[PDB]
Amino acid sequence: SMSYTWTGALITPCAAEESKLPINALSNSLLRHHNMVYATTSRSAGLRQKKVTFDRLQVLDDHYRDVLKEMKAKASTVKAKLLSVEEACKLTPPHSAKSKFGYGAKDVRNLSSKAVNHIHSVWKDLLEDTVTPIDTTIMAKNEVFCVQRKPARLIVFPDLGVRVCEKMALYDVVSTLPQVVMGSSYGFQYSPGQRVEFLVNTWKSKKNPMGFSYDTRCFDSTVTENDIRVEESIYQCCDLAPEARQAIKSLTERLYIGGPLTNSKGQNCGYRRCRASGVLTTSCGNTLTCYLKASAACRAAKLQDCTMLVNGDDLVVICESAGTQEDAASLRVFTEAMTRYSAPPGDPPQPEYDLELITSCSSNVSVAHDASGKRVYYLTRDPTTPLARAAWETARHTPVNSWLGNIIMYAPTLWARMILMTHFFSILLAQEQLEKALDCQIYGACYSIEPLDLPQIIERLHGLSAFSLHSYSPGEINRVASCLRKLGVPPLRVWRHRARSVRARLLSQGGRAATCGKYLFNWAVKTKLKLTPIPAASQLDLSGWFVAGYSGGDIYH
Ligand SMILES: CC(C)CCn1nc(-c2cccs2)c(O)c(C2=Nc3ccc(NS(C)(=O)=O)cc3S(=O)(=O)C2)c1=O
Repeated sequence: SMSYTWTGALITPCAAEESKLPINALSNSLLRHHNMVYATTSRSAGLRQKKVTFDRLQVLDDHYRDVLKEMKAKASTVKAKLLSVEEACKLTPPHSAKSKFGYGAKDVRNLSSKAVNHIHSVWKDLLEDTVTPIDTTIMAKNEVFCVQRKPARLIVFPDLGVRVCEKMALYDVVSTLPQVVMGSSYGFQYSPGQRVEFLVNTWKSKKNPMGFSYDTRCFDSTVTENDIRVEESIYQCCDLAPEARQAIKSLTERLYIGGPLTNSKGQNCGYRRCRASGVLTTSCGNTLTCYLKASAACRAAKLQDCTMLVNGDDLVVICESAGTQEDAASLRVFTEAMTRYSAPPGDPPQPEYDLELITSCSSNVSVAHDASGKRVYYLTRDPTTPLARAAWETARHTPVNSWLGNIIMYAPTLWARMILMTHFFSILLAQEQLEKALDCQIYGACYSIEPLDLPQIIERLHGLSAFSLHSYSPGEINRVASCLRKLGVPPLRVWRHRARSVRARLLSQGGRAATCGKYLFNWAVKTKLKLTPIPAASQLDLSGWFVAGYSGGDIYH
């Protein structure tokens, strides 16, 4: 069937859109080439519509149904609970889009009677009606990149009340079931370092290792009614409250399977028969579906000891090599299977034999050295997009502070330490806004984070090593430095110089500022300080940062 049918009505915005990098007095200090940097808008929504709209066909064999039976058996060991309206309301982002029924996210958060009462009506409706399609808004995402122009991605989401209801029915399922079903293959269970460890450990268990990333062209659009019903049969495997079963069944039929699409103007834009990107089950659905199709495809392609690491639609396999051109033969059969399963590639998958050159989740393992000289593996990425977005955030205040999220996730990296930390802490200093908590997203979930906690956060996630990394890899150094020349970013010599200022200004304030100055910037000096554990690190509750993924899932921790 066709992933989308369109009526001709446009995908429209709520307000005016900037595609051109906003410029303030702080811009040139970071990036000179403003022409590179752009944001996607509703303007290109037609281009995307062209791309995401295709016919799907599926060829399900025994490998598929065999993998499915295993997955279901594991799933049948999960007991999951209903969240109450109260609990579900507290998982709603303060800034989450308001309801069509006369209330917003903050009404839902402090549990106002208008909000709670409607949500009950929605729930009652879900239990009693299992046929009537649920309305969705379709929108074009505004996202910031560097010239490589990508069209805007699309986002499809149900009304606020339905979203609270999703949490009640499924939050606990989508949080706990993926790890039970897929074990070590589930990626959102890992911090950046734990992901690096699982990869390296897994790479090191192959006699002759081969790995590849599989890029599915428009994953959401490949996902069929079958897949979406297949994944519900997995959900229903759990021990569930009877109202959870009904609600999960109703939500699958009325929402997840598909339904009518409506623009911000209230115009009928058509109909979706594929995965919605703005529902609770998106990340978990994509994860289960990708792991199902991919595990089966390795039985097809007859891959030797195939190990997977799945995060939604992002797939990486590591297996035994059958020789360089037998692998090339192996992957084409894999792709053939994946393609039969309704999941063809965007780019053909190339086999790698250098772990440090496998790109999965936009990232790759690299290597550097700690204080002792000891080789330490860490996760890194191409800083192009991070710095393009940091440029936008230099001039605009936005819902998601990508720089803060990037510093957290990529603290051990050259570019994050030298540029991201140096630029943004300087800005917080200048405004004396070091103490203001900032929203940022990790695995799709929203978090309020105070920048002064960064040292404590970084020690816990990465270890004291991250404050001491040096002698980075030559290909890593080359990539950063080349990205810099491309974006017109100052050379790392200037950043080293700026950082000495920032450190000094931070040390002078004392308190947590000195702590930030001490650990985050010890790299800046030649006469270096000896770094010891911080007391506060034990007191932070990070248990929940890397359990599950919730892209488009309206989650706030
Ligand atoms: C271990 C990690 C460092 C690897 C890179 N990384 N980084 C982040 C960051 C959060 C904040 C700054 S970077 C991050 O939020 C993600 C995420 N990756 C994917 C990938 C693939 C998907 N696929 S989907 C849309 O669910 O079908 C979803 C996500 S996410 O949950 O939105 C977050 C990520 O993969």
